[PDB]
Amino acid sequence: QGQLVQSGATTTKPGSSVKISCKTSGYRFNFYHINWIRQTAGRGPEWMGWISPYSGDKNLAPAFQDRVNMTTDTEVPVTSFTSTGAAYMEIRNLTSDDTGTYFCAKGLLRDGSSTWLPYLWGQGTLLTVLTQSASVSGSLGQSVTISCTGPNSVCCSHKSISWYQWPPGRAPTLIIYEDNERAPGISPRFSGYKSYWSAYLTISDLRPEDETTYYCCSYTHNSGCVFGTGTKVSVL
Amino acid sequence: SLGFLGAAGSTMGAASMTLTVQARNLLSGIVGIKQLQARVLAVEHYLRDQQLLGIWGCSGKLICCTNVPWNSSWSNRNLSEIWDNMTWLQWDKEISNYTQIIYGLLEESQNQQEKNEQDLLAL
Amino acid sequence: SLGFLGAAGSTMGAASMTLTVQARNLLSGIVGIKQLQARVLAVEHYLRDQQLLGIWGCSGKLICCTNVPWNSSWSNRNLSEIWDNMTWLQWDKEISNYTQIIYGLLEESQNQQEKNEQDLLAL
Amino acid sequence: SLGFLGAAGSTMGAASMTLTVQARNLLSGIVIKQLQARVLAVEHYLRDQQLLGIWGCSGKLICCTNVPWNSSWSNRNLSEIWDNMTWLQWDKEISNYTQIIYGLLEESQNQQEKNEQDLLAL
Amino acid sequence: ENLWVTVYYGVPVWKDAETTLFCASDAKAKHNVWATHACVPTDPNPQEIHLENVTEEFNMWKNNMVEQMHEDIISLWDQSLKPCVKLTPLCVTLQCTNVTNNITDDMRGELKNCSFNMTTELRDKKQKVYSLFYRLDVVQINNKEYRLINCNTSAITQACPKVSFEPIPIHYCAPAGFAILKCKDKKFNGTGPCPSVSTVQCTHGIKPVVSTQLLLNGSLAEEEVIIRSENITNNAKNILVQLNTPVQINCTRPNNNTVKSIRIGPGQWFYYTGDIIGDIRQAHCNVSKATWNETLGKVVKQLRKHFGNNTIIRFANSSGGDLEVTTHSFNCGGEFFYCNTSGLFNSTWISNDSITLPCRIKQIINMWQRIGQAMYAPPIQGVIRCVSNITGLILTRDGTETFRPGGGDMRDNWRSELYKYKVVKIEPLGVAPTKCKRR
Amino acid sequence: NPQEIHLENVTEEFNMWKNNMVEQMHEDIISLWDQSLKPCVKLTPLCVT
Ligand SMILES: *[C@@H]1O[C@H](CO)[C@@H](O[C@@H]2O[C@H](CO)[C@@H](O[C@@H]3O[C@H](CO[C@H]4O[C@H](CO)[C@@H](O)[C@H](O)[C@@H]4O)[C@@H](O)[C@H](O[C@H]4O[C@H](CO)[C@@H](O)[C@H](O)[C@@H]4O)[C@@H]3O)[C@H](O)[C@H]2NC(C)=O)[C@H](O)[C@H]1NC(C)=O
Ligand SMILES: *[C@@H]1O[C@H](CO)[C@@H](O[C@@H]2O[C@H](CO)[C@@H](O[C@@H]3O[C@H](CO)[C@@H](O)[C@H](O)[C@@H]3O)[C@H](O)[C@H]2NC(C)=O)[C@H](O)[C@H]1NC(C)=O
Ligand SMILES: *[C@@H]1O[C@H](CO)[C@@H](O[C@@H]2O[C@H](CO)[C@@H](O[C@@H]3O[C@H](CO)[C@@H](O)[C@H](O)[C@@H]3O)[C@H](O)[C@H]2NC(C)=O)[C@H](O)[C@H]1NC(C)=O
Ligand SMILES: *[C@@H]1O[C@H](CO)[C@@H](O[C@@H]2O[C@H](CO)[C@@H](O)[C@H](O)[C@H]2NC(C)=O)[C@H](O)[C@H]1NC(C)=O
Ligand SMILES: *[C@@H]1O[C@H](CO)[C@@H](O[C@@H]2O[C@H](CO)[C@@H](O)[C@H](O)[C@H]2NC(C)=O)[C@H](O)[C@H]1NC(C)=O
Ligand SMILES: *[C@@H]1O[C@H](CO)[C@@H](O[C@@H]2O[C@H](CO)[C@@H](O)[C@H](O)[C@H]2NC(C)=O)[C@H](O)[C@H]1NC(C)=O
Ligand SMILES: *[C@@H]1O[C@H](CO)[C@@H](O[C@@H]2O[C@H](CO)[C@@H](O)[C@H](O)[C@H]2NC(C)=O)[C@H](O)[C@H]1NC(C)=O
Ligand SMILES: *[C@@H]1O[C@H](CO)[C@@H](O)[C@H](O)[C@H]1NC(C)=O
Ligand SMILES: *[C@@H]1O[C@H](CO)[C@@H](O)[C@H](O)[C@H]1NC(C)=O
Ligand SMILES: *[C@@H]1O[C@H](CO)[C@@H](O)[C@H](O)[C@H]1NC(C)=O
Ligand SMILES: *[C@@H]1O[C@H](CO)[C@@H](O)[C@H](O)[C@H]1NC(C)=O
Ligand SMILES: *[C@@H]1O[C@H](CO)[C@@H](O)[C@H](O)[C@H]1NC(C)=O
Ligand SMILES: *[C@@H]1O[C@H](CO)[C@@H](O)[C@H](O)[C@H]1NC(C)=O
Ligand SMILES: *[C@@H]1O[C@H](CO)[C@@H](O)[C@H](O)[C@H]1NC(C)=O
Ligand SMILES: *[C@@H]1O[C@H](CO)[C@@H](O)[C@H](O)[C@H]1NC(C)=O
Ligand SMILES: *[C@@H]1O[C@H](CO)[C@@H](O)[C@H](O)[C@H]1NC(C)=O
Ligand SMILES: *[C@@H]1O[C@H](CO)[C@@H](O)[C@H](O)[C@H]1NC(C)=O
Ligand SMILES: *[C@@H]1O[C@H](CO)[C@@H](O)[C@H](O)[C@H]1NC(C)=O
Ligand SMILES: *[C@@H]1O[C@H](CO)[C@@H](O)[C@H](O)[C@H]1NC(C)=O
Ligand SMILES: *[C@@H]1O[C@H](CO)[C@@H](O)[C@H](O)[C@H]1NC(C)=O
Ligand SMILES: *[C@@H]1O[C@H](CO)[C@@H](O)[C@H](O)[C@H]1NC(C)=O
Ligand SMILES: *[C@@H]1O[C@H](CO)[C@@H](O)[C@H](O)[C@H]1NC(C)=O
Repeated sequence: QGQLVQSGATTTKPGSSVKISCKTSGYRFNFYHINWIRQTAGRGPEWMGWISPYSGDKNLAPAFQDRVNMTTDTEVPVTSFTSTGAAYMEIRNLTSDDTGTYFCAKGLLRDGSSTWLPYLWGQGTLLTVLTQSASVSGSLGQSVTISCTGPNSVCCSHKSISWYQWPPGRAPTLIIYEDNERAPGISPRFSGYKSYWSAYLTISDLRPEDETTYYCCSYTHNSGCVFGTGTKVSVL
Repeated sequence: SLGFLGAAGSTMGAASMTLTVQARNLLSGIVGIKQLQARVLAVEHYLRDQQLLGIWGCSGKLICCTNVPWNSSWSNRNLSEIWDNMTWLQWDKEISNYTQIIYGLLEESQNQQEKNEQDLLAL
Repeated sequence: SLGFLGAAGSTMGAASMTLTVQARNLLSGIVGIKQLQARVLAVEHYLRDQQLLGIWGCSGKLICCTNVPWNSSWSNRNLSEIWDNMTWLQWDKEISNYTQIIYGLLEESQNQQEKNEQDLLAL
Repeated sequence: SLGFLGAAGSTMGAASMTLTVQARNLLSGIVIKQLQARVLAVEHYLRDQQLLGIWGCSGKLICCTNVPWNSSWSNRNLSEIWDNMTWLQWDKEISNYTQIIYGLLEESQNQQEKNEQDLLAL
Repeated sequence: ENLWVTVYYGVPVWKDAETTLFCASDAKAKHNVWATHACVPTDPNPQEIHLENVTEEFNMWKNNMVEQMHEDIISLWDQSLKPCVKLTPLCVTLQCTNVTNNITDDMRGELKNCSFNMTTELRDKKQKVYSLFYRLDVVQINNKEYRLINCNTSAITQACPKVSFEPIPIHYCAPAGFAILKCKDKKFNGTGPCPSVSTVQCTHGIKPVVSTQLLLNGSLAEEEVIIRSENITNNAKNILVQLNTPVQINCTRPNNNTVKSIRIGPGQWFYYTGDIIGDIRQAHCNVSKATWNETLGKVVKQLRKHFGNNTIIRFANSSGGDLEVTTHSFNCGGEFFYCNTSGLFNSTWISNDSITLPCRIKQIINMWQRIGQAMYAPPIQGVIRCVSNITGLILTRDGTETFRPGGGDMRDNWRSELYKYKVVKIEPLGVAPTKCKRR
Repeated sequence: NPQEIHLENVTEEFNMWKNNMVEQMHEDIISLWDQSLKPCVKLTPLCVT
C-alpha cells in the first residue's frame, strides 16, 4: 500500500521561495528514494530530482542544479515495516514561469536497475526531445499500439523505457517499466515491446475507461526521467 | 561479510547470498539445570529443522528447488517485487498464513517423487 | 492417509507408500528430570537411526537401493509372497535373526564404494 | 581390520582405507555429570557434521574440494606425506593454518552453491 | 513462468519469545552471594552487530528477562542461606538495658545491650552472654524484657561471614538459536518501535544493587533525563526516572563496633556485636545540595513534557507502608542501611555545603517475597563508609500534582537496567518462489 | 571382555603428576562419602558431659 499527502495549494508572486511538504505513511520511509516531478502547462513533464531518505544522497537535473533545494527529516517507525516521514522542497530563483502541478513520488524498489523510478504518486498541488504517437484511437474489442522514440541521447538499449497513464490534472499511474515489465495489478491486456529505435505499448481489448493520455519515460539507473510529448486517446 | 543476521533489514536476495553465516551459528558458540535444558532444547530445534529438510529431499544443501508450483492465493506479488523489494522478516510475517499447507504439499511431493524413482529404477 | 502407524496390519507394499507419516513423528510432538532424560534418549535413537543411514550412503532419503545381493538362507520367500502377503511386523519378526550381519555388509559395501569412487575420480 | 584407532602410528594412506571403523565409534558404545557429557558429546558430533555439511560433503567420508594447496602451509610432497607420515605428526605440523583452510572451504562451497543456483535458471 | 518453491536455511527472520537466560561474569579469583563462581568466567569480546534498517518493537514492561533475573536473585539468596547455621535457639527471652544510652535522651533505644542464656557445645550446659542489638531488630514483651522481631512470625538464620553482599557485574546471555536485541536509541521511551537496533549474545556488566527510592550504581542516560512508566496517567504505576549526570552519595556508620565469637553448638560459632570502641554516633548519608537541586530541575523539566508547562508539581517524602518502602534501604559494606529521605524530596517547583540524611541500621531482614524466612546479617567490624552513584528514581504519583517516592518490589531495580534488551528466537527456514526447478 | 587395542608405533608422553583422573577421583570419593553420610542420624545430642 502506502500513501503520500502533499501541502496546500497556495500562490505567490515571482521572486520568492515556496516550500512544499510531502508526508508518507504505510511503508518504510527509509527503504525507497523520493522524486519530485513538475507538470508545466507550457512544457512537458520534467523530472526535477530525487533524494535518498536513507543515505541522504541527492541527484537532480542540471536545469535545477543551482536553483532547487530538497531536504528530509528522520522517519518515525510505526511497526517493523511501517514508517512516517516528510520531505520538503524549495526553489531559490523562482519566477512565474515555473507554474504547474508538483508531484512527490516514492521510489519503485530498493535494489535493481529501476530503484528510484517514481512509482507511487501524490495528490498534486496547484501553484501560482522524446516524441511519441501524435493521436490514435480505437473501439471496444480491438488493440492499439502507441509508439515512442528519440535521438541517440534518449533512445536504444543504452536506456530503459517506462510507460505512464496520466489523466489530465489527476493522480498518474505506472503501466510499464524496464521496457516490458508491467506494474502490479496491471491487466495482461497491456504489453510492452522494444526495438532498437522505438518502443511500443500494445493495448488489446479496449474498454471505456481508457480515454486518457499516455507518456513514456527514458531513464537509466543514475539519471532522471525524460518524459515525452503526449498521446491523446479518444472515445468514451 | 556482515556477520550473523547482518542482512536482517536487507532485501531477501541480498541475504540469500550469505546463508552459511547464519547456518554455522545454530548449534555452536559457547553453549546448572537451566543451562543443560536449553542445550537439549536447542538441539531438538536443529533436528526439527533438519528432519523437515530431509523429508523434502534437501539433505545437506542450503538452496534446494522443488516440484510444487506457486499458488497465487498465497501471494500475488512478483519476483522482482520480492527479491529486490522486501526483507525476510516481513515476508515471513505476510506468508505466515499458509506455511503448514505448503509443508504438507512438499512432504507429499517428495514422497511421490521417491515412489516414481523406485518405479523407474526397476528396468 | 491413515495417520501414524495406520498400516500396521497392512501389506508391506501398502505401508511402503506412506513413509513420511511415520518419519515425521520420531522426534517431535509434545515432548522434569524424567522428562529431559527421555528427550536426550529419544534424540540418540533418531541419531542412532540417522548415523547408520549415513554410513550406508543413504543420507536423507527414505527409499534407497543397495549393491549387496539377497541371500536365500535369510529367507526363501518370493516378492509377491512378501510385498502383497505380509505386514512389516511379521517380517521384522522373521528376519530378526540376521539383521546385524546385513548391517555390517552394508557398512563395508558403502566403504568400498567410496574407495572405488575416490580411485575413479583421479583421472 | 585393526580395530578402533588401530592405525595411529601407521602412514596416513594406510589409515585412510579404514575410515568407517573410527566413524562408527563417535556417538555410540555404552554411554548428573554423566548425562552432561553425552549432551556435550552429541554437540561435538553435530559440530563435526555442521562443518561437514557447510563444505558440501553431506554423507560422505572422502570428499574432494575446489580449493588449491598453498605451499606456505607445508612444502612436502605427496609421496612425502601419504607413505611418509602419520596423522598425528601431520596434524601437529599443519595445526597452524587449519582455521584458514576451514574458512576457505566454507566460502568455496558457498560460491559453488551460488554458481549452481545461477546455472539452474535456463 | 511456472515459478517453483525454493528453501533457504539461515534466513534473517526472528520472532519475539521467552527463553531461559544464563549468567556470565568477568573473572575475579572470595565467593559472593550471587554464586558468580558457578557462572562462566571469561568474556573475550561481546560482539555487538548493528542491525541497520531494522526497527523492532520493544516492551520493557512485558519483558521476560526481568522475571527470570528476579527468580534467579531469590534463588541466589536462598542458596547462599541454605548451608549456614540456623538461629532457632536464639528466640528466647532477653534482658536488655540502655548502656550509656542516656546521654542526650534522644537515641537511647537505637542500640541496646542484651544479656541472655544460650546453649553451648554440650547439650546439658548453658552460658549467659551479652551482645548489642539495634532497635529495629527487637520488640518488647512487658519490665526490661525483650524478644526478637522474627520470633512471632518466622524462623531465623544468619549469613555465613565469608560471602559478600557487594554486587558484582552480571552479563546475561541467550543460548544457541537465540539472541538479545539491544535498542541504542538515546531517547527511547521504553516501549514501541526502536529505529536503531543491534544484536548481541550477552548484555553489559550489570550489578544487582538492591535499593529503594534511589537507584544506586545504575546506568546513565546519554542525553536529557528519561522518564518511563506503563500508564503515566495511572497513579498506581510507579515512575522510573533515569539520570544523565550521576549524583554522588556518601554513607557511613562511624560506630567502631566489635565482634564476639560465641559457640552455640557443635561446629557452629555465632558472631555477636561485642562492643563499640570510641564514640557512639549516628549513621548517615551525604549528598551535595547544588547537584541535587540541578538534577531535580532537569527531572521536572522532562516531567512537564507529559503534564503541561504551567502545571505546578512538588516533591514530598513517602506516604507510608512497610519500613523497606518508606526509606532509602540498601546494603552498604555488608550491613543494611535505612535512611530517611525527607530532606531530599522537600521542594515545590513553580512553572518558570552538603545535606545529610539520618540512617538506622538493621541486621534482621526478612525476604520481600515470602515472609517466613529471616536472615541475620552478621555485624561488621570497624567504621563503615561507602560512596555510590545515585542514577535513578522510583516515584509514585498521587493525582497541580505531588510526587512521592517508593517502590517495594525487587523487579523494579531490574527493569531499570533491562529496558534496552529483548530476547528473540530465530526460525532460520525460509521458502520463496524462484525460476529454478529440481532435475 | 575388556577390549584393549595395542597402538603400535605409538610413543606418547605421559605425566602422572599432572594427570587429571586422580583429582577427579579424589573429588568423587569425597562426594560419595558425604552422599552416604547425608541421610544417617546426626549425633549432636551425643555432645554432653
Ligand atoms: C537499507 O535501505 C536502503 C534504502 O532502500 C538501502 O539503500 C539502497 O541500497 C541499494 C543497494 O544496496 C541501492 O541500489 C543500488 O544503487 C547503486 C548506486 O546508486 C547510487 O548511485 C550514485 C553513485 O554514487 C549515488 O550518487 C546515488 O545517490 C546512489 O546512492 C547501483 O549501482 C545499484 O545497481 C545499479 O547500478 C549498477 C551500476 O553498475 C548496475 O550494474 C546495476 O545493474 C543497477 O543498474 C543499485 O541500483 C539503493 O539506491 C539504495 N536506496 C536508497 C534509498 O538509498 C540499503 O542498502 C539498506 N541497507 C541494508 C543493509 O540492506
Ligand atoms: C553489656 O552488659 C554487660 C553486663 O551483662 C557488660 O559486661 C560487664 O561490664 C562491666 C563493666 O565494664 C564489667 O565489670 C568490670 O569488670 C572488670 C573486670 O573484673 C573490673 O576491672 C571493672 O572494675 C568492672 O567491675 C563486668 O565484668 C562485665 N561482665 C561481663 C559478663 O562481661 C558489658 O560491658 C555491657 N556492654 C556495653 C557495651 O556496655
Ligand atoms: C556502588 O559501587 C561502589 C564501587 O563500585 C561500591 O563501593 C564499594 O563498597 C565496598 C563496601 O562498601 C568497598 O569494599 C571495601 O573496600 C576496602 C578498600 O580498602 C576494603 O578494605 C574493605 O575490606 C572492603 O572490601 C569498596 O572498596 C567500594 N568501592 C569503591 C570503588 O570505593 C558501593 O558499595 C556500591 N553501592 C552499593 C549500594 O553496593
Ligand atoms: C535548504 O533549506 C533548508 C531550510 O529548510 C536549509 O536548512 C537550514 O539552512 C540554514 C542556512 O544555511 C542553516 O542555518 C540551518 O542550520 C539549516 N537547517 C535547518 C534545520 O534550519 C538548507 O541549508 C537549504 N539547502 C541549501 C543547500 O542551502
Ligand atoms: C559515578 O559516576 C562517574 C561518572 O559517570 C563514574 O566515573 C566514570 O567511570 C567510568 C567507568 O569507570 C569511566 O569510563 C568514566 O570515564 C568515568 N568518568 C568520570 C567523569 O569519572 C564513576 O565510576 C561512578 N561511580 C560509581 C561507584 O558508579
Ligand atoms: C576500632 O577499634 C579497634 C580495637 O577494637 C582498633 O584496632 C586497633 O588498631 C590499631 C591501629 O594502629 C592497632 O595498633 C591495634 O592493635 C588495634 N587493636 C586491636 C585490639 O586489634 C581500630 O583502630 C579502631 N578503628 C577506628 C577507626 O577507631
Ligand atoms: C564523599 O567522599 C568523597 C571521598 O571520600 C569526596 O570526594 C573527594 O572530594 C575531594 C574534594 O575536596 C577531592 O579532592 C577528592 O579527590 C575526592 N575523592 C575522590 C575519591 O574522588 C566527596 O566530595 C564526598 N561527597 C560528599 C557530598 O561529602
Ligand atoms: C490454491 O490453494 C487453494 C486452497 O488452498 C486450492 O483450492 C487451489 O486448487 C490451489 N491452486 C493451485 C494452482 O495450486
Ligand atoms: C514492494 O513493492 C510494492 C509494490 O506495490 C510496494 O507497495 C512495497 O512498499 C514494496 N516493499 C515492500 C517491503 O513490500
Ligand atoms: C490470515 O488469515 C486470517 C483469517 O483467515 C485473516 O484474517 C488474515 O488477514 C490473513 N492474513 C494474510 C496475510 O493472509
Ligand atoms: C549366504 O550367507 C552364508 C553365511 O551367512 C554365506 O556362506 C553365503 O555365501 C551367502 N550366500 C549369498 C548368496 O549371499
Ligand atoms: C530365528 O532363530 C530362532 C531361534 O534363534 C528360530 O526359532 C527361528 O525359527 C529363526 N527364524 C528364522 C527365519 O531363521
Ligand atoms: C597462500 O597464502 C597466502 C597467505 O595466506 C596468500 O597471500 C597466497 O595468495 C596463498 N596462495 C595460494 C596459491 O593460495
Ligand atoms: C606455528 O606457529 C607457532 C607460533 O607462531 C610457531 O612457533 C611454529 O613454528 C609454527 N609452525 C608452523 C609449521 O608454521
Ligand atoms: C531507655 O531510655 C528510654 C528513654 O525514654 C526509656 O523510655 C526506656 O525505658 C529505657 N530503657 C531501659 C532503661 O531499658
Ligand atoms: C537464665 O536462667 C536463670 C535461671 O535461674 C534465670 O534466673 C536468668 O534470669 C536467666 N537469664 C536471663 C538473662 O534472663
Ligand atoms: C508479630 O509482632 C509484631 C509487632 O508489632 C506485629 O506487628 C505482627 O503482626 C506480629 N505477627 C503476628 C503473626 O501476630
Ligand atoms: C512512549 O513513547 C512512544 C513513542 O511514540 C509512545 O508511542 C508511547 O505512547 C509513550 N508511552 C508513554 C507511557 O508515554
Ligand atoms: C491509564 O489509566 C487510566 C485511569 O487510571 C485509564 O482510564 C486508561 O485507560 C489507562 N490507559 C490504558 C492504555 O489503558
Ligand atoms: C513547553 O515548553 C517547550 C519548550 O521547551 C515547548 O516546546 C512546548 O511547546 C511548551 N508546551 C506548552 C503546552 O506550552
Ligand atoms: C523523617 O524526617 C522528617 C523531618 O526531617 C520527619 O518529619 C519524619 O517523621 C522522619 N521519618 C521517620 C520515619 O523518622
Ligand atoms: C522542608 O521544607 C520546609 C520549607 O522549605 C522547611 O521549613 C523544612 O525545614 C524542610 N525540611 C526538611 C527535612 O528539609
